[PDB]
Parts: sequence; C-alpha cells; structure tokens
Amino acid sequence: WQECMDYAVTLARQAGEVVCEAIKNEMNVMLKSSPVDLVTATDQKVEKMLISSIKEKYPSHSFIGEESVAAGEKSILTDNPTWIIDPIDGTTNFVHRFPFVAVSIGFAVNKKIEFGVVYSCVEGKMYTARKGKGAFCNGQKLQVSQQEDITKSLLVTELGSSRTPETVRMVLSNMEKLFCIPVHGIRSVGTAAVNMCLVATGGADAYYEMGIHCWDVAGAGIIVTEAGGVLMDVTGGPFDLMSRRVIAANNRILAERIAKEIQVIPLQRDDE
Amino acid sequence: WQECMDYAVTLARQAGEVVCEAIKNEMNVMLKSSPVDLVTATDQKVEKMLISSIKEKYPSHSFIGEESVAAGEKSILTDNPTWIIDPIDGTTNFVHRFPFVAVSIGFAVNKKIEFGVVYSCVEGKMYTARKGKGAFCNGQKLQVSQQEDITKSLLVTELGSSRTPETVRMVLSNMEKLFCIPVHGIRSVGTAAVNMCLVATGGADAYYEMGIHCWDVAGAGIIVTEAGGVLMDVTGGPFDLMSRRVIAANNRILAERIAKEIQVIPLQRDDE
Ligand SMILES: O=P([O-])([O-])O[C@@H]1[C@@H](O)[C@H](O)[C@@H](O)[C@H](O)[C@@H]1O
Ligand SMILES: O=P([O-])([O-])O[C@@H]1[C@@H](O)[C@H](O)[C@@H](O)[C@H](O)[C@@H]1O
Ligand SMILES: [Gd]
Ligand SMILES: [Gd]
Repeated sequence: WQECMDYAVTLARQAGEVVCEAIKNEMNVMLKSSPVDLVTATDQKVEKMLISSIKEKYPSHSFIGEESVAAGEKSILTDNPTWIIDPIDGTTNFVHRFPFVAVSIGFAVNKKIEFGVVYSCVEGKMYTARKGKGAFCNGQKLQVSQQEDITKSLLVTELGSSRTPETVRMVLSNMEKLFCIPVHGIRSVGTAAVNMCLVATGGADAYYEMGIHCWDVAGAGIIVTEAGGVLMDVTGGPFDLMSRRVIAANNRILAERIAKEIQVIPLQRDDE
Repeated sequence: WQECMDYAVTLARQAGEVVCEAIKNEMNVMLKSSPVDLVTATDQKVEKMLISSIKEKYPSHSFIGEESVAAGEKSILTDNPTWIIDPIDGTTNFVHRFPFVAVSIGFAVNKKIEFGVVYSCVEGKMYTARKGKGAFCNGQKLQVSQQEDITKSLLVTELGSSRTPETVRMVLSNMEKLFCIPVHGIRSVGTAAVNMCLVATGGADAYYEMGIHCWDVAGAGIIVTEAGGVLMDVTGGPFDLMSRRVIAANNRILAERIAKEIQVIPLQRDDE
C-alpha cells in the first residue's frame, strides 16, 4: 500500500494546487440539496481528475466520492480497496475565501482505513498517516494532547448543513450542555478534516459532530488515531464510518464524557 | 503619528516573537475571576515589556492594558494619546496551542483610533492600518467583501467567557436566529482581533460579539474600517469602544440586519 500512498500524496498536492488557484478567481456557485448546500465547478473537476488518475493505475479499485455519489453513484463500502475522496472539504469556506479548505483521500481495505492524506492548501500543510507508522504534518510527527479533564479542554465542532429547526435545536443544546460543564471553549473552522487534524496536532482536545459523511472524515480519522487519539461513535461504542456520527478525541476519557453528555440526532446513513 | 506607528509595528513583531516561542513550552496557567478566565506568565511578561518600551520613548502618553487593569489600573479613556494593548488576545488558544493568537495595539488621540497593529504570530501575519491610509497584511492591501445579501453571508462570533446560564442561553438563542435566516455559516477562531482581521480580508462578511473589552478590539477596528468596513454597536447605535459590544461588518446593510435580529445582553462598561 506504500506505493498507493506515495501516489496519493502526489495527487493531493496537484489537486491542492488547482483548489488554491481557483480560490482567488471568480466562481460558479451552484446548489445541491439546499440553498446552503453548495458546489462549484472546482469541486466537480477536481474529483474527476482524482478518480480518473487513480483508475488508470489501479483499475480494479473502488471509489466513494462526494460529487460522484451526488451524480447517482451509491456509497456502499465493501472489502475491496476503496478510495474515499472529498475533493473540497469546506466548500462554503472556499466560496467565501475563508482560509481553511482541505483535499481528503482515505484508503480502506476490508472496510478498515489503511492510510489517509489531508492537504490544507491555503496553509501549505500536508497531513499523512499510514496504519502502524505514525502521523505527520510536513514530515514532522504528530501527537494528541494529554488532557484528561473535560473542564480544562478545548473542543471543536460545527453547526452543520441542516436548517431544520428541531435538528438545529438539538445541535445548539448539545453545545450548551458541553459549554456549561464548563469546557475552556469551543471552536469551528469550517471543515471536519481540518478540525480533526487540529486534534491530531494537539491544538484541540476533541472534535464531535453528527451530520458529516464518510468522505469528510475517512482521511483525517487515521491521522488522529495514528497520532495517539481515538475514534468513537456518539453512543460511546465503536466508530462506524457510514453512520454520519463521529467523536475524535485525544483519549477515551474525554471521548466517553462527551458521548455521555450529548443527545443523538436521527440521520439517514451513508449506506441507506 | 507615523513614527509612533513604525515604532508600534516593531514592538508588536518583537513581542510576537516572545509569545510564539512561549507557546511551544509548558505554561503555568492561572485563573483570574473564573475557571475559564485564564492568564499565564507570558500575558503579563509581554504587557510589561510593551508598556516599558513605549513610555520609555513616549513619557507623556497614556496606556490601557488588560493585565494592568487586573492589577488595579482603571480603563478610562481621555483625549491624551493612549496606547490600548492586549499582550495576548486568544489566551485560551495560547494555553492549548490552538494556532490563532494575536498581539494587539491600538493608538487613540482625542478618543479616536489613529492606527492599529495586529500581529498573528503563529501565521506570521502582520495587519496594520492608519486612518485615511488603508489596511494591509504584510504589505498587501485589504478589502472587505461585497456581500449585501445576509442569506449568502458567512459570520464569525464567539461563545464568550461567561458561563452564566442566562447569558449563555442568550448567546445561543442569538446564534439560532441568525443561523436560521439562514446564513451560509458561522465560524469561531477564538480571538476577536483575528476574527475582525478575517472580516477585513474579505474571508468573512461580518463579526459580532457582546462581552469583549476595549483592548480586544482597539487594534482591529480601524483595520476593518480602512479595508472599507463599518463598526456599529449591537443596539444599532454608533460603535462605542467602552461599551463591551460590537458589530464589525463589510457594509451597513449587513450590520443593521444583524442588529435587528439579535437581542442585547446588559453589560458593565469598561469605563465603569
Ligand atoms: O460539504 P463539505 O464542505 O465538503 O463538508 C462539510 C464538513 O466538513 C463540515 O464538518 C460540516 O459541518 C458541513 O456541513 C459540511 O458537511
Ligand atoms: O481574554 P482574551 O484572550 O484576551 O480575549 C478573548 C476575545 O478575543 C474573544 O473574542 C472572547 O470571546 C473571549 O471571551 C476573550 O475575551
Ligand atoms: Gd466536499
Ligand atoms: Gd488577552
């Protein structure tokens, strides 16, 4: 898989180049499932580039990509080598020129992530992680923080892409519950992949969200775990990649405390 | 004042060097008025340095600083030249190594800000602005966004430092109103001065908050205005540096629409 991975880092750098040239130019902003679910031409062409490049070298492999699943392809994860691609994680940031946009590639064999690559092109930061080998940013090794006390922790989360009132209501009240524990604070930079890479560096202690997709988190998940952190479902159980929920923490102590505090929001799975 | 200003830029870059070497070392964290109201040796160290060097060169000038006020100095603004200083805006970010911390200096004469310098040391970003002379980031000229439609805007705000349940419920309730207009999104980077600097560059369309202080916003306010933005009280009234409240928007249409939507929290003024 190291060949696949070496190839992946090369593709991520190239697609990052395209994303960061486009971010300063004029854009065609179109709508996906709602007025706040957006897509530009750059989302579409970068995903096209990546999928057809990988298919060339590795014609037997499977793909799950955002814009492809949007085009009618299905998100069904099987045992076959599958590349899980978000061409632009943080499309709303991109459209606004808010300076956090990531290219994300995860690679799963037997439904387990083997390596992940996250390229934050505006910052010039390349995060990579291979199962068993550690996590790196620009060739430097990452470690999660050591905080075990929730009342001294800094959390990252997002409000999400739903404006359904009851949903929005549970998101905000889950926030209030954690805020008033109290925790030191809560941050939102606008993309799941970068929020998670900030946990891996030890800049934040935990990230949680409900509503994300498998493509938003596949690459960054192995970066957290290889840096020493943990992935978990909001029930407190095992992380389920197709479930649309994630807690990504420095350790199980903080992970479990969050799970205990927050209420589950009902969501259709990626595999339904 | 250009000599004062050139001096200020030199001082901010210097102090930024202290902050950003300190951030990679262990801190003893201390509390002020609450368990989420944090201070370290560096906040105090840096403010002392800053105030000595200025009044070394400018004996007649007045000073307002966060840790000085915590040491019993009073935050009254006269017509005298006054340096308004936050050594570290983003102390909780600093403590955690969350990569957004700023040194902030504003300079007021006759109770109006003449110039402002904000140094985001981890990114190596120096934002400066002088009345009538424009806004710059590392030599590059800033311009706010053109967005006049609130339904297509991206906002920044912070949950703040109060854990009083009445206040917190108001903060989130105001959030919910705006989120559900709907706006494209809401981000939180953890420091007012950096939040406001993101508005000046055009990356975010507007920032608002209640509960901040004159030292959090004195430097970055003139950077937004010289980039073409507007400042305003959340009441709809004129911005008031001592009122603990601010909207910093790209334009009047957005600022007034926000004031309309949100309710005011009663706050103790800085000059009281
Ligand atoms: O659409 P996108 O920018 O690729 O992915 C985004 C995620 O990174 C973010 O965590 C989530 O809150 C947004 O709703 C959206 O899903
Ligand atoms: O205390 P500090 O780090 O100098 O300044 C911080 C501000 O930048 C931030 O906008 C606010 O939400 C925090 O409560 C705090 O006031
Ligand atoms: Gd995306
Ligand atoms: Gd401060």
